[PDB]
Amino acid sequence: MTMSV
Amino acid sequence: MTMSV
Amino acid sequence: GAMGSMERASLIQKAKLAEQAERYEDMAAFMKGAVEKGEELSCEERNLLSVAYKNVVGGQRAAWRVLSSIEQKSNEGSEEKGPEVREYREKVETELQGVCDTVLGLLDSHLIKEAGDAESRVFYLKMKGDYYRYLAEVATGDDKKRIIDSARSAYQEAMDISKKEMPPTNPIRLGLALNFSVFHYEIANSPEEAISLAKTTFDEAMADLHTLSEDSYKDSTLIMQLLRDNLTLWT
Amino acid sequence: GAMGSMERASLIQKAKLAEQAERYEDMAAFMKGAVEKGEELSCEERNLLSVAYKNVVGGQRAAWRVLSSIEQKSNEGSEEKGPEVREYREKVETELQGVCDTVLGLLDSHLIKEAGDAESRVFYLKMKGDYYRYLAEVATGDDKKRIIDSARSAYQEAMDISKKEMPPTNPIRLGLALNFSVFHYEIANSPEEAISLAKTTFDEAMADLHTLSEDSYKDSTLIMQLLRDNLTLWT
Ligand SMILES: C=CC(C)(C)OC[C@H]1O[C@H](O[C@@H]2C3=C([C@H](C)COC(C)=O)C[C@H](O)[C@]3(C)/C=C3/[C@@H](COC)CC[C@H]3[C@@H](C)[C@H]2O)[C@H](O)[C@@H](OC(C)=O)[C@@H]1O
Ligand SMILES: C=CC(C)(C)OC[C@H]1O[C@H](O[C@@H]2C3=C([C@H](C)COC(C)=O)C[C@H](O)[C@]3(C)/C=C3/[C@@H](COC)CC[C@H]3[C@@H](C)[C@H]2O)[C@H](O)[C@@H](OC(C)=O)[C@@H]1O
Ligand SMILES: [Cl-]
Ligand SMILES: [Cl-]
Ligand SMILES: [Mg+2]
Ligand SMILES: [Mg+2]
Ligand SMILES: [Mg+2]
Ligand SMILES: [Mg+2]
Repeated sequence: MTMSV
Repeated sequence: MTMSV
Repeated sequence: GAMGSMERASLIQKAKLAEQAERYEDMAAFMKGAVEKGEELSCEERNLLSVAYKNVVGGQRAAWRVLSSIEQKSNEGSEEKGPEVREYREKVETELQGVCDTVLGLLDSHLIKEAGDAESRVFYLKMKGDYYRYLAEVATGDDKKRIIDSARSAYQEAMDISKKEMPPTNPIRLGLALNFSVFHYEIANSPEEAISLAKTTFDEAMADLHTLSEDSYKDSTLIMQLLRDNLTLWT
Repeated sequence: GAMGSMERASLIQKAKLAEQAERYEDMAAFMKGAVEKGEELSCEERNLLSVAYKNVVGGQRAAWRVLSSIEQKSNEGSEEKGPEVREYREKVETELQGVCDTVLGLLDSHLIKEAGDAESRVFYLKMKGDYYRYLAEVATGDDKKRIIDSARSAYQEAMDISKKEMPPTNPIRLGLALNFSVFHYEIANSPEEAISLAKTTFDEAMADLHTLSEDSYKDSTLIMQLLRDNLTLWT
């Protein structure tokens, strides 16, 4: 899973 | 936790 | 209604899409549209209806409980923060009550009246008990006792039917009994009744498992585990 | 707006209540009302705004992805099921786009223009990049390339500011860089740029941890871990 914030 | 359905 | 122009089959199809996407508010709107076509729901369609509103109202209840706890603490050495907590709790509460009213209206127009097979009739009466129970959970005025009795009356009619018409391991019969026991424990101030009902329900289903096909009753086993969980918490 | 009659302080208070109750749609409405009072947001208030819409649009995106996957499969030996999947995907998509438009409008009226301190200016430009990125994720027509460039342009201005005005371990600077690297990887077809940015960002923050007080940078550490996670997935 590519994560962002 | 009291459970219902 | 906004779903009046959509085909019944398309509403059912889109309710299943909404379920896969966990868009339960949409799911509930599609199934409300489907009910309002005026035809009875099949076994699978009843499940879509109940799951949708169960999840919508489930989130509202959880949020109402958070807010009501904050409100309670604010009325204990607690600083006066003004009207905002009560206002926002009332906002969530009024929305919850509107969903319960919508569900109860659908059951009254015309799911319950037109249901002849025991499974569907018990199913819809269970739902009626549930959504009156949710109204009771937040009721504090003159109507509380009336709302409680409306839930009892619905649950009791469902119970009488399920014992005459359904086997003890029927999942709808089991789930009705689970929720009626929850009603007794949390709403009607009757923990001993709740415990007796959960125990006889669990015991009578255990004694009937021998009649059932393997892998055909996963839902009944789940509910029997919920009965066992409640009994462990209550005793 | 429907929040025009409510005091600014009450909107902020109710946004924090909605956060505790995980009612993010309400939280977003309260913070939109607060912005529209016309005063700048404090550091804590900016966080309430971003968290609210991040969660609203986050759910819409997840649901859009479920539906678009079902739609893609339907266009592979797949039976024609009619227009319902496209219709429902478009419904969710249009609602998503409306939330992104609302956020972008707020930033344009008038959060970005009135922000002078670097932290707030980078914060709002990051948000602008994010919500143009979400529009890009669903764009398929003539405007896709324009939407992509609007996100890039916003992220790039934020980046230029953050490198001139903020230390390498600043959480907003780190989170901007994380999301710009995600933009490069998932939107702009530039995985090598994404990887280079995540690596230099992580490395330069590591080298600056020695200047920081213990327990004062838990958010920076979390983001550095997200940079490390992406790099592990990408390499
Ligand atoms: C939303 C519909 C989907 C997810 C497709 O189906 C929900 C479920 O629908 C059926 O299960 C029902 C059902 C539940 C089962 C206990 C779940 O079973 C398992 C193993 O997951 C939970 C659901 O809410 C639902 C529809 C609710 C009721 C409840 C409604 O009262 C008005 C009474 C008891 C229970 C009955 C109706 C269950 O039969 C099925 O028998 C379940 O399939 C299996 C393997 O048991 C399926 O998960
Ligand atoms: C919704 C508000 C609440 C829950 C009260 O605060 C959210 C969080 O707000 C701050 O953290 C911010 C923040 C995030 C942190 C990385 C979370 O940190 C931890 C350890 O939980 C996630 C949030 O979404 C938020 C507000 C978002 C941004 C992001 C916004 O871009 C426009 C850029 C990076 C990040 C910055 C702003 C973080 O500083 C705080 O520094 C966090 O506190 C700690 C212990 O780190 C707190 O959890
Ligand atoms: Cl309110
Ligand atoms: Cl639709
Ligand atoms: Mg027709
Ligand atoms: Mg009230
Ligand atoms: Mg004022
Ligand atoms: Mg579209």
